[PDB]
Amino acid sequence: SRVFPTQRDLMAGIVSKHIAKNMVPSFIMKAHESGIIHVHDIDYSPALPFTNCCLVDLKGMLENGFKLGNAQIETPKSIGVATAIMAQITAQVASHQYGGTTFANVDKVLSPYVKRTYAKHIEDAEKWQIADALNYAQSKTEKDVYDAFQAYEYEVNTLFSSNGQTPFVTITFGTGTDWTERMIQKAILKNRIKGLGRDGITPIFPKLVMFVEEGVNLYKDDPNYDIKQLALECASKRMYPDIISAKNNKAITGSSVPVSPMGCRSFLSVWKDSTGNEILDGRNNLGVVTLNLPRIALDSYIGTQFNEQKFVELFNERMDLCFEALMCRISSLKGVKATVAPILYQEGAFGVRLKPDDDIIELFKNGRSSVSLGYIGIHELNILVGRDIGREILTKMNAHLKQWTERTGFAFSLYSTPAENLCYRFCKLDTEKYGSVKDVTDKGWYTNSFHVSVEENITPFEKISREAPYHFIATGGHISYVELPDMKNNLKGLEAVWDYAAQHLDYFGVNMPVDKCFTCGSTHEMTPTENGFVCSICGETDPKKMNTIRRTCAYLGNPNERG
Amino acid sequence: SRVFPTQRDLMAGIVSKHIAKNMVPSFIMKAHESGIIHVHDIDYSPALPFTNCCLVDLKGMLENGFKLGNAQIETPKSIGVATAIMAQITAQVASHQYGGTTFANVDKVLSPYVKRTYAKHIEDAEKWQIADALNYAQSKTEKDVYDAFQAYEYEVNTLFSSNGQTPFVTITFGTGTDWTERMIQKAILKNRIKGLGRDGITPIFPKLVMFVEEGVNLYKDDPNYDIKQLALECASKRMYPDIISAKNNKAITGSSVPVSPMGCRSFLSVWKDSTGNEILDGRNNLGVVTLNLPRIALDSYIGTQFNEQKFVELFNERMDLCFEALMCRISSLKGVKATVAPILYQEGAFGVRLKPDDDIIELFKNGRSSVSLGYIGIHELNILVGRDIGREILTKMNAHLKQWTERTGFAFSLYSTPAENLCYRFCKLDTEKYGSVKDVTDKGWYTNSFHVSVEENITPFEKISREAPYHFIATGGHISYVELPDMKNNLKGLEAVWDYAAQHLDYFGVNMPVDKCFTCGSTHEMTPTENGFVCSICGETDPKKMNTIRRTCAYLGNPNERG
Ligand SMILES: Nc1ncnc2c1ncn2[C@H]1C[C@H](O)[C@@H](COP(=O)(O)OP(=O)(O)OP(=O)(O)O)O1
Ligand SMILES: Nc1ncnc2c1ncn2[C@H]1C[C@H](O)[C@@H](COP(=O)(O)OP(=O)(O)OP(=O)(O)O)O1
Ligand SMILES: [Fe+2]
Ligand SMILES: [Fe+2]
Ligand SMILES: [Mg+2]
Ligand SMILES: [Mg+2]
Repeated sequence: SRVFPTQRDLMAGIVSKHIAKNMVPSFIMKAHESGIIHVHDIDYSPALPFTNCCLVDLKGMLENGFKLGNAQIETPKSIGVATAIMAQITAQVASHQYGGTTFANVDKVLSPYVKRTYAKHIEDAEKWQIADALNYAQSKTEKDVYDAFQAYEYEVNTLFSSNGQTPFVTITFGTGTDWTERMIQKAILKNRIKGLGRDGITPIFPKLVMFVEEGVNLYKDDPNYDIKQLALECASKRMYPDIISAKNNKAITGSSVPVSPMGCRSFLSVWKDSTGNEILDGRNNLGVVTLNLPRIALDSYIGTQFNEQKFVELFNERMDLCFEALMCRISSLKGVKATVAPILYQEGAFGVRLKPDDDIIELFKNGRSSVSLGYIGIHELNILVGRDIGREILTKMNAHLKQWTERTGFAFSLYSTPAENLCYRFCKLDTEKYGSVKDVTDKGWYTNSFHVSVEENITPFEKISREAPYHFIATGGHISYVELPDMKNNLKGLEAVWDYAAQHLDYFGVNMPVDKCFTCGSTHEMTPTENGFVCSICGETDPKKMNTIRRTCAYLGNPNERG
Repeated sequence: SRVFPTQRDLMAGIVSKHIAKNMVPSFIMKAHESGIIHVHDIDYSPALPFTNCCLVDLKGMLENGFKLGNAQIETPKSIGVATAIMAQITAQVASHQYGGTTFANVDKVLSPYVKRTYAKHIEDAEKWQIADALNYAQSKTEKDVYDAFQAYEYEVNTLFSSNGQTPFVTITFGTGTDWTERMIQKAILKNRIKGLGRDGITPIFPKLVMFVEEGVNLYKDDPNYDIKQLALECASKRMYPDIISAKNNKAITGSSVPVSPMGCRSFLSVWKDSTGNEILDGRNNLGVVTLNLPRIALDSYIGTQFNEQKFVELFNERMDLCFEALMCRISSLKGVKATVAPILYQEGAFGVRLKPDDDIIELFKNGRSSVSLGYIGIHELNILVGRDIGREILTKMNAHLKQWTERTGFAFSLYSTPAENLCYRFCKLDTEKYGSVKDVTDKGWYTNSFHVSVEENITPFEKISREAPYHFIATGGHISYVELPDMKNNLKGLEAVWDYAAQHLDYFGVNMPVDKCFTCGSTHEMTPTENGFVCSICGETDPKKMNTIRRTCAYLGNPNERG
């Protein structure tokens, strides 16, 4: 935060909010200022025409050529070089949009390049007359690939985005059986288990999402079932990888192939080009405006009594407000040329190649890009109205969303905002007006989207069952977590929730304690002190002598830096 | 320029100049505003405590460990990984200072890591029972190293600094004979000749400076004389590498080892630590304030007549002004903690490891860091005063500089400002007051530092001879160029100027036409049109179908983007 690149970003942030204050209609800013809604990234958009997140079309760029910076890159002739260009792209893309960036199916996209490192090695055992032909190659290739993903793993943690930060990047895999594809998968997983750096700590990025599917990943007999096992190990030691149910995913998205989340959890919906092809990679999201659901209910109290009709009034009113807010920023996009971000619009990233002087707004119309109507705190809302209305209000929302899509041509969808930050702001702005409302603003924060309350006491299986239906309503983005104790040696139980989840819902992640004592090397849950974590079996307390990760909200982090 | 990262940098720039307007004493800003002096980087410093340029202590970082971003890196066990960490460091450092960044003697620093790629390969020909032991290794290692520097070459052109730009980076080599050291040298050189990207164009960065020295690089019998030959080829095809006379360099700097330039041409002077060791790597420069020499003379005209005494008055007056300006920004550095730029002050970069809460100002005191008093236009000055006073005014300047050093403890030195940009601004600000003064402001720009006028008509040998003495007066930074026609096949003549130069001066570069037609593949000087370059032997004119580089001022660039 005192670091230079950050100071600089901050400057551009202050200037941006200032310009926003002037571009955004007074009534929308007012609502944002007071917590009715929340216009995300007001420190980037609409001051400059940034977009949000995306699925980089890596196959397109690496396949054909592309210019990156000053280099007109050619197709990689080796695996290591591809995961380099990828780490470089990760950085450039992170610097031309204010949202997460995702490389979907690296196992399948990067496969060709393993097949080249192999070719190269076979032609080498054959040049130097080596005993084992097919055996040299295997080995060398297995290594080249581990190193290649160890490079990526590190480069994502050493390369900075223009705002002076590590790229928020997501890598997905799992639907590949070819030997090269399987090789990348174990490559990614072994590296993560290994840990980042000298002390093999749990990296916070890149996120790892593995698709699990019947006949590939989840049954004792399926081909990559061994991979599932390494995956369970990995997750029990570093949280990631999260898993996505290929079955429910396809069903919910409408795509014939599993849809990877752009960033944390923004899902695209199936879309086709002029020639009728389902396009996934290269597509993106235009932004997010989150609706403070609790605040709708609170604002519609008469005295200390909830008034149902008042709710129906403000709801419809705030629904329109949100549409006006989203449409505001989308319009700011008119006139903007491709000159604004070459790797996105001119070279491969967004899946097309626009001329410099082309408008960028057309590339997003008619459903290619998605737009987010975010919500939060279904729990506190229920408490305020007196009954679970979650499944249904979210549904009254898709209804509006559908009308919007039809009137504007933009593909709007229900997004369950991660709100690592918003969970506090809204509560705080609401507390400012309503004081400490029991069970609502009292705890200090709101529960994520449709998640069960933490303070509730259910069974992992019961929790996923209570949430699963939402994975089908809030299609724009969604995820479910369940808390388990150390599972390092109980992978069967861990695999039991994964299995149950992969059946009933879509995007799933299980977060359990992942700690490491540097002095004593204890992979056991440190016990919390009124002053941090303490090593049970070595008494270690100095924070610098340990790595303590916990996914308290959306990302992982050391909970000893917050209070 | 419409590109996002740049828009953002711009915002932070406007905010920074604004804050400077408030921090910098009115009289200094006034002088800057009017062209008497020129406070460089007012868009970074003093708004934030940035520093200028430096020699990264890569040996220190790679040797011991170091944290970069989130990764606690360990010593490279392979050559490719070292030139990766280097490309990553290049980026991080470029993002914590507003000046060039240099990696001195990559041949010697990176040597160990070639010796490891070799070890690894020998142990492999020995594991797979390969025919040629020492021969497999050689080959594999020779390749690993070419690839390693081809990665660096590219990564410097694809990685961005926080301001949305390719790092201004300099790589030096040449004083190494070990086989590994020689290997890096040819590695660097072959890659450059190869060209950047699909169309093998002349990269603009990283700059290449090779030290040439008797008994190593420049005589038919010396060991790396073959390298000199590849070097001459390289330079004739891509401008770089520039050369530095190890003999005169040591002499001028006082260092026992050739001193590499921080950035374009900022030379350090020999300095020692508490234990009496000459330290080079890790040292840096605090900044630059350039004095408009011509403007001193013009301002000291009485009517249309130059008045000598008036000159002596303003000169002494402006000399003090410059000192007050430099001291201004240096003071802004008091209080600043190491938390401001970890890779520089906490991890290896600046050669020491400060605690977070340590002040950074102490690290620069008592001569470790240099400070720049820049000057420009010795030619126009001569014309205004009526006689060459260059060698001597620069000398009256070192005198002041020496007093400053003694009063402040900071190591001030005469810097011959590159002024790729300033060469026009000063002239323009002066023209604003004196109209079009014959031979001075009339041409539109001022001649760099002590360089002979372009419009003059001398012999390469005569030009270097007229400049050489300045390489010994303006010790803070200096360089000489000479213009030659295509030399692609005349390396002996090219080597003749290099040889003559390496004898009489210090930092040398020869710029000749380096063009390439993409449609016809003609490495011949395109002939200039009132509308760009035209291919002689293929008539090609479309700019996109060619790469036309020319070092018109300090950097190389396509002269078809300016007018
Ligand atoms: N491509 C990379 N970019 C940045 N840091 C890297 C990269 N690859 C590895 N590192 C980090 C991790 C460790 O601190 C150290 C490892 O170097 P190195 O041992 O060469 O890696 P490696 O695992 O590919 O090789 P090996 O298996 O030979 O040890 O550098
Ligand atoms: N480390 C790197 N980072 C970014 N781009 C790179 C890197 N290495 C090479 N490139 C670019 C240059 C070309 O457009 C293309 C070359 O890929 P590749 O052919 O694998 O390089 P190479 O020269 O190391 O291998 P080879 O000798 O096998 O061709 O990618
Ligand atoms: Fe411990
Ligand atoms: Fe041509
Ligand atoms: Mg190649
Ligand atoms: Mg290693």
